Amino acid sequence: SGFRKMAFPSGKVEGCMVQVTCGTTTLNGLWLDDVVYCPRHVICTSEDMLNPNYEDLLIRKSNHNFLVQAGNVQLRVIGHSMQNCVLKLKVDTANPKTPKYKFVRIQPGQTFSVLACYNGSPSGVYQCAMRPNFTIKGSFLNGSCGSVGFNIDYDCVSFCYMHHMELPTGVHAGTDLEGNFYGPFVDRQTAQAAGTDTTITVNVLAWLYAAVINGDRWFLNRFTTTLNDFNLVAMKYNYEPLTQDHVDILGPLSAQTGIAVLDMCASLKELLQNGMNGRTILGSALLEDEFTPFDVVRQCSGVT
Amino acid sequence: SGFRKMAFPSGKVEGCMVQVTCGTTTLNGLWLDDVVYCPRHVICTSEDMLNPNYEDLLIRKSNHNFLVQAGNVQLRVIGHSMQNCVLKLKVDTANPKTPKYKFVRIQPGQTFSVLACYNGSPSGVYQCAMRPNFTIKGSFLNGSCGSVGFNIDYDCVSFCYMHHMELPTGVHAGTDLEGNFYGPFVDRQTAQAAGTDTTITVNVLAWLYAAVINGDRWFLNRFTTTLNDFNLVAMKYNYEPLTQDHVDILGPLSAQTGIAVLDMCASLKELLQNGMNGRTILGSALLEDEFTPFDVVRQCSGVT
Ligand SMILES: Cc1ccncc1NC(=O)C1(c2cccc(Cl)c2)CC1
Ligand SMILES: Cc1ccncc1NC(=O)C1(c2cccc(Cl)c2)CC1
Repeated sequence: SGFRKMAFPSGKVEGCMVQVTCGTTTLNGLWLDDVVYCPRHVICTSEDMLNPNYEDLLIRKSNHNFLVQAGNVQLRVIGHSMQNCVLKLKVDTANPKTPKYKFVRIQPGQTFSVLACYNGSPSGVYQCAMRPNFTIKGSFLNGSCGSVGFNIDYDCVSFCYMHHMELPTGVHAGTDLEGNFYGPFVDRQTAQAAGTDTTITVNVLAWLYAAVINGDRWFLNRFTTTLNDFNLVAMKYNYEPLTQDHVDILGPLSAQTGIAVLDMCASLKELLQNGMNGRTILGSALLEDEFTPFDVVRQCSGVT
Repeated sequence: SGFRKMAFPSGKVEGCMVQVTCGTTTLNGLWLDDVVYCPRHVICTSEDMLNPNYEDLLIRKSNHNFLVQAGNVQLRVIGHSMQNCVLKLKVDTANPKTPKYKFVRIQPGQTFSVLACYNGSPSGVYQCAMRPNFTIKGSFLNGSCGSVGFNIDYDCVSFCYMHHMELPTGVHAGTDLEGNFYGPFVDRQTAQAAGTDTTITVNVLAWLYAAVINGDRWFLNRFTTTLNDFNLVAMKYNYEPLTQDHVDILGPLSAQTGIAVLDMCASLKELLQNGMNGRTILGSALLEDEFTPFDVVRQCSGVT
């Protein structure tokens, strides 16, 4: 039936995007109820970004300095406050398009959709994973700050990410919706170390199960392994160590395919040690890790 | 800044999806104005699909046999007609969420977003290309028929695809919104030949320009080629022959990067003849062809 890097339908989030302008700077905001959320660096100029004192910069700002526009209508700002690295602008009107929502802080290795926006207008949607080093490999340009990451369960949107910064390496950093950065990052124009990244082992295994379900079975072999033997291979190839918690999460996929998790680990071990020999798996020439076991179950069952 | 396989924001299309049921069969429909569009095979049972006489099957059906539901509200069907492989159900209510739209028949090699749906409810969104052989490599299960492909320009949705069928090979076939199949396919449960597919050369080149813009430059070399010399390599590797029309379309990317199109062809020639030697380009270990030159310009400039 096929397998694609699928994002959630973005409609519920599109109806929340607004443009926030403070003096010279314009970025995106998320309008939920009567609050607009945006990166606090909207109050900076390029000269400030080198080492900003956000508290002092925000003191020079009043409610009337924040211009919030939803499509073409201007919102009236009646309160402003800084929570960690986000600003919360109280407006006099609740968003009539506010979906059922939650703010969640996702774990590294989990996936989410990003609705990239410019001037409060959506441009596109893509699926990605929060890397084990708390960076994301997105697609963002100047003006995209304030774009958010989310998951959708039934009718409830769980916002997990707000885009803030591009590291000098081209990878992306941002916060949860409480303004706490994922990783060691600070909202400052300084060179910042992103830790060593690893491949999300449980996600690669989940994707190997997706491949078997969709017919790509060439990599299945006559071997098995143990968690300890497999983890010696995972360490050499910079893969996250596999735990029984990971094996347990792969249980639904093992029950459906009839392939024991450690037998799939032995396929992955051989792929790590021998490569793909010029072959592909689900249209990829590398081991894909941005699909969780839940994503595989969801896509392979047709959950809406 | 990064480069991702980005889909259009699906909100405008989500508001058009409905569930259509005819007797035992349920699939998705697209509600635009007072017409609901869906695959005509909604009128078949499994016994009919082997060799259906759609004209005769549709004669046994009246307006009241088509159950159309938009979320939780029932639409009143007042007319029904078959146009090629699609049914058009006239309803007594115009969709209040109908966006500015057009029906377009896209060309092979062009890209579009798919909003996969089940029971009239969206599950996800992904970007894909209409293959040169008029198939699409999507992600669809039973119940996904009627899901549509589209492009968005400013505020206008151009619907180009309606999903109808999975070939025994696992690839997908469907129609334009006038119900004309792309390719030689017929809506019948018979083994059907999809032609030999080729790699979309102009899209690979566009993606190589996207890689240079985003820093991946290892593949650039000290060589050049000619259209005729390059096309001898394209034929051997099952790539579409490059024409001056393709070179002309790559003009904006050549002007921005300062790399002449034939110099980029020489990089592609060497990649075809030598492989990637275990290296990657924009996170891929293979040559990607599902990004048009327009897609690259759009993503790299931030068009909303
Ligand atoms: C230009 C760009 C591209 C992609 N994503 C984001 C950006 N923007 C940035 O990085 C900016 C910045 C600078 C330093 C630290 C922080 Cl928190 C933010 C706004 C200028
Ligand atoms: C089951 C499925 C999976 C993915 N995409 C689509 C489907 N559905 C089909 O192919 C069906 C069919 C059969 C033969 C010809 C035609 Cl036009 C349609 C409905 C049963």
